[PDB]
Amino acid sequence: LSTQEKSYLSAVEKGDYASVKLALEEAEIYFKININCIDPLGRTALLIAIENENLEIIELLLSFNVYVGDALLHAIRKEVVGAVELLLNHQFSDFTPDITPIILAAHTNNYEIIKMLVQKGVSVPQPHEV
Amino acid sequence: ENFKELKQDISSFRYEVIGMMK
Amino acid sequence: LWMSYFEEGGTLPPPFNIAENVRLNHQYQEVLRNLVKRYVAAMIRDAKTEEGLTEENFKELKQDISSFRYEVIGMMK
Repeated sequence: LSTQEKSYLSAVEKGDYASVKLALEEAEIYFKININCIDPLGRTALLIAIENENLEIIELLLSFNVYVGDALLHAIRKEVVGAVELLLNHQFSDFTPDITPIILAAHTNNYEIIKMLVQKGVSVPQPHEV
Repeated sequence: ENFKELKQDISSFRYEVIGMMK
Repeated sequence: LWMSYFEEGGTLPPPFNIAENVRLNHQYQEVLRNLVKRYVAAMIRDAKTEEGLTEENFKELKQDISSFRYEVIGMMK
């Protein structure tokens, strides 16, 4: 924050690339801000890039090892294929503790994610009949 | 969402062109 | 109707009729904070980004394109 993270968030959301990168490896050495602040509405810069589906920023952020959190879940909800395409290979949240990637993936019929996660291999739990 | 994505893509193309102009 | 019965008030058919809360406030406030956070994040934000388009969006898109045109033309020469 401190009118230091505000520029970072604005650059990320507006679509800039060079400025965002420069901010990354500047704050990486001056230890001035945290890369993973959530100012406005609990929105990590990663989430901001996710919801604008801007692939370049997301793939750049994966380089700097910024904390991921349950961003995979947000991408799944948003139905963006490239985001989960990248994320797949390598406190209190707003998602119920029950939900796993496959459950939410099935909650929205979108062939691609179901096929991908089946390729990786999962196993949805089964209930006990009554 | 479509509004956001269109406007953001245009803005990114603007920034790239301006950066590579000079 | 149900809540009419939950107390030890009647408990008989008519024939046979004759600190303590600072800690509670402490935890209750945390619960309230969690609920209001979840609500603000999950409805007044998340459901706003689900509304149909209007003529404002047309204006803004076309104007932004025009501005980018003017800037590029100005910096070409």
